[PDB]
Amino acid sequence: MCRDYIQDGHVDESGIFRPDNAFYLRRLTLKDFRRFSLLEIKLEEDLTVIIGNNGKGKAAILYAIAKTLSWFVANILKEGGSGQRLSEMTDIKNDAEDRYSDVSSTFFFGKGLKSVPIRLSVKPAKDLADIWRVINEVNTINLPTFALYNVERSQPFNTGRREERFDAYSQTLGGAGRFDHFVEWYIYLHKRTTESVQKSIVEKAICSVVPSISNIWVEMDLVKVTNDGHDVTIDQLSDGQRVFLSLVADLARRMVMLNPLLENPLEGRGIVLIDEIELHLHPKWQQEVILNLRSAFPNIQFIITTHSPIVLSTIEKRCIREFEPNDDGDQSFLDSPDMQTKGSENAQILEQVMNVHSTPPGIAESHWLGNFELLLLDNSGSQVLYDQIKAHFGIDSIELKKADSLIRINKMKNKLNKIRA
Amino acid sequence: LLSAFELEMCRDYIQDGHVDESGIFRPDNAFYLRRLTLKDFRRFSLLEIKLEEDLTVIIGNNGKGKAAILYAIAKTLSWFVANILKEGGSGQRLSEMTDIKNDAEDRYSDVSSTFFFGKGLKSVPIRLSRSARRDSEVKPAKDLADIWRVINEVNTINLPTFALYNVERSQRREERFDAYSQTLGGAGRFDHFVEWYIYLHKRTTESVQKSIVEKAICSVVPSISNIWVELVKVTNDGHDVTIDQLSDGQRVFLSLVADLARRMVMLNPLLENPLEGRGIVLIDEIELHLHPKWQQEVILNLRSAFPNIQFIITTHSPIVLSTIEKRCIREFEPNDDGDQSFLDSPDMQTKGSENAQILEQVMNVHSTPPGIAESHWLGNFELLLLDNSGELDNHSQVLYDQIKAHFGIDSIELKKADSLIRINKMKNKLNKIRAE
Amino acid sequence: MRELARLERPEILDQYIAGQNDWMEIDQSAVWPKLTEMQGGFCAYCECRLNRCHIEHFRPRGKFPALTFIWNNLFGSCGWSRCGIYKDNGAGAYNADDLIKPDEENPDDYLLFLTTGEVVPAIGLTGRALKKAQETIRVFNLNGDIKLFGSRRTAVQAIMPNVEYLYTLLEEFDEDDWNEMLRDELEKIESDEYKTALKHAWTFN
Ligand SMILES: Nc1ncnc2c1ncn2[C@@H]1O[C@H](COP(=O)(O)OP(=O)(O)OP(=O)(O)O)[C@@H](O)[C@H]1O
Ligand SMILES: [Zn+2]
Repeated sequence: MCRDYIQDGHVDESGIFRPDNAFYLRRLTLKDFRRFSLLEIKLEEDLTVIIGNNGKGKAAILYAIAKTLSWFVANILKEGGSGQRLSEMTDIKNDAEDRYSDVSSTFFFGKGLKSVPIRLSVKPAKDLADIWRVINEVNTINLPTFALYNVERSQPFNTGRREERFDAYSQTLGGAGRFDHFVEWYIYLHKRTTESVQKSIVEKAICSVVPSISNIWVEMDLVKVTNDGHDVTIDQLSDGQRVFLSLVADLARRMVMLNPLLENPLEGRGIVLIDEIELHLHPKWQQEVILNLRSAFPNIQFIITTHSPIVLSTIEKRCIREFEPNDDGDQSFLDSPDMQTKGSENAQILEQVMNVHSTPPGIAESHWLGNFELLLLDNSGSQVLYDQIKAHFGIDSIELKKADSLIRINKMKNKLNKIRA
Repeated sequence: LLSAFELEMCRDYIQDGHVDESGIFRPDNAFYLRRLTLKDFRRFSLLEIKLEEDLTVIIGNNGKGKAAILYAIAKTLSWFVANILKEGGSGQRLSEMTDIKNDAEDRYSDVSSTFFFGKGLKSVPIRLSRSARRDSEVKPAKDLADIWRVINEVNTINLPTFALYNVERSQRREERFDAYSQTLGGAGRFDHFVEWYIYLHKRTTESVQKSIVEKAICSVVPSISNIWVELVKVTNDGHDVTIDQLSDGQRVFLSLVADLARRMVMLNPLLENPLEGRGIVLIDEIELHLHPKWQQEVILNLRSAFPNIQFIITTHSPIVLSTIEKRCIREFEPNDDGDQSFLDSPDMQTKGSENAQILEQVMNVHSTPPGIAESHWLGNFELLLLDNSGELDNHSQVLYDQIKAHFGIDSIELKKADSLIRINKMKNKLNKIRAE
Repeated sequence: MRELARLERPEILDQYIAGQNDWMEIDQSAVWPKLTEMQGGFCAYCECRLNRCHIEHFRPRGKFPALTFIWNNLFGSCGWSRCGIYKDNGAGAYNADDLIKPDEENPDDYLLFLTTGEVVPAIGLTGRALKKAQETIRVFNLNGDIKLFGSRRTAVQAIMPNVEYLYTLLEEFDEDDWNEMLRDELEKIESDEYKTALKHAWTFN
């Protein structure tokens, strides 16, 4: 029946379950939205990253998918439930003539449902969400997981809240995970301790994804963690540690509640948005965050946003959507950059993917290696140049190691010229 | 000063100063924190930090106390503002539950500090404390704050500024003493700034109070070309935008700059250029939501606007460090037991250095992701190339093709690979020549 | 490391005998000049410029008390997460025999330096030789340290245009003065940090 179209799948040789009718956002169009007159994005099935100078455009995007997914969420929850919508919250482009704004998005739900076009402010998303509701009522199915993690998840530390799978979707698109809800659910599972496998799966997710936390458990009621080899409390954790903990734990809780029938609930289909993946993260964790997420979140279409090149060093260039500088909202289509970023040098990423130098041009320290090179090649290899190399240099600093090599090459080229003559 | 307070008395001590040739006012008796000491506090058994009077950057891995320091400083600073506002303000206490090291047989903690206040008060010792009986030696802090309050009451003086801009920065308003309203709360009262600005325009001296903060926005925040109000409107990215429509992080940086400008311009009415007032400002994650193009400008512009304010800053951005002198960085050891008693500057000069250098020598992270198997290809290609006398081989050719396909024909890695091939083959030809 | 000639022992060591004398009974300034003449101011294990000077007992004092005052057991190490400090409190379960002692064994016979800043055992090593080079890499942390790798890599890449251009001029002259140029280049690297890696870059083999 229609249920088999949703429930069937196949496992990879890696052990990852793959839904054959994979659900992901395929194409997205914004008309007169925020700053875009008309803009088209094609999304990757696995992972997509938007980069750019100002946070406004990238947020906008993620805000648009969140509000679009809200209709799916509401119609999954309540019959004909009206989801979040624009309805004119000054989201109209500030000088648009149409005074109208459409978020045109085309979801793909496998071979059969090749196109599900939704636009906000026809809403046929109910036509699929009615299937997601009526099925999972007659017989349970692994519902699609949705989430948005905005800046608001850095918050300082009314429902049944528990044993109901629809405690998810409660405030998932609000921009901040319900970390308190996760703590409550954890406390109740620990009190009762299937609940055990849910708890163990969540704990494994925290331990694997988050570097610092090696173990987590509950004591008399209060939750303890083994952070940096020390047993401290949740509120004792740092802001960065707590933010990463809240994001991972909230997503894991929602997804284990939404996908009860999976052998591994961690790999259910869904769409997850992350506005600042590098929020309060040391570069050492930035080099590992996406690998850890993707290894723990296989099938999820991550549409994330970052300003950190260390993150981009771990992403193929096909997954970047790059807002070229000097990009007025009239740009029709975002596209990948030329340089392959995965595994490349950090300085090269700085120079060619974000168009800023490896050295800050704001300060010189009253000398500059480029000036020394220019003078040396002008003179072909000497008091002013030696004065330049005596500025702070004369030390092991790379600034001297390159200068001496260029002096050697200039003198050697002069000797070659002398012999040739 | 204390003897004079018991006895122009104590007013010229706080008010005297001079102007540099650069135009920046310098107080003769500068106020800043010199030495900070913690005992049985959070992750620390004992730790002492020495601060500069111009800048201090605190860096390290996740955890490590970079915020703690700022929290302890703000808790210490709460006793200053409370007694500036009113006699016996009683300040704020340490958290009896969270601010004591969990493994400590003393079961009590102390936070010790010393505030230099000119050639008179070479040392103003303070010791906040809590117990799971332990008391606080806040008496000289009370004395200094009482001098400030009483002297201002008889004749107004430019009071010191204190602020803590924490993570919470992103989630009657007309009396100059309202500047201390939740000023250590972790987030600037941006709504209070909005109300203050609206009141200023409605009244529209107050005009220069408006223009000073406007200039602070225009100069420090890179995006904002101009600011005005009907609700507040901004010229953001070249076209008019509403205040609530500002970009994330753009708005956060805006809130920081505007709140600090308002607080400081209300606290220092007698300055010719108010921006040069005394104070201590704590910032956590200075790089928050900032693109690297703004990271390489934020500290330079921020300190150009507020010259003699003592900044204590936590950052995770190697781009930011490239604008900081070596003496100003304070780092933690990446492998420490928590009993590390001091912490000191780096060995390399970071001001003006390349990002790749700072990324590895200071912050101790590989310049390329070691977890990406594609980064190791040059090493394997080099090892294979020299495995047979340094000339090209079929396995080496396959690796060369993989590098060409993955990184690209114009990529730097392929240029390295082909130069390696050329040099090693030549070397082999030299070896063949020397063989005969 | 480099190849070093064990210098004549300083006479100051003869007044101390193992057991009844602690190491701190020796004036460190009375033994440092001989190590400086030995090493030219660079670390014995990683060839970095010595600024955080540290007299190092190649065989540890705690496990080898009898060799605490033996002259052939003293090296001037830097430092800490590398070299001697990693040797006594970072690594473990090692045998000092497997470590390359750079005063009586040629380091180039075991250790090979790439252009990429990494150090791997030399080509053709088998059995005890490869084990020797591997433990020398590990215990001294010759490449696992980020600081050391980064500095060595940035030093090696700094001279690569020179290595490229030196050999390009092979057919430009008769080989005698080209050999003179190569010798001159091999002379300068002796006064620079990580000279073994630079030699591996410049040398024929
Ligand atoms: N009372 C305490 N007893 C023991 N350990 C504590 C205590 N309070 C805090 N800690 C430890 O100190 C750290 C608290 O975070 P810390 O202030 O060091 O980080 P931070 O400065 O916020 O850094 P970031 O946000 O960059 O990770 C944790 O590692 C926690 O285990
Ligand atoms: Zn060394």
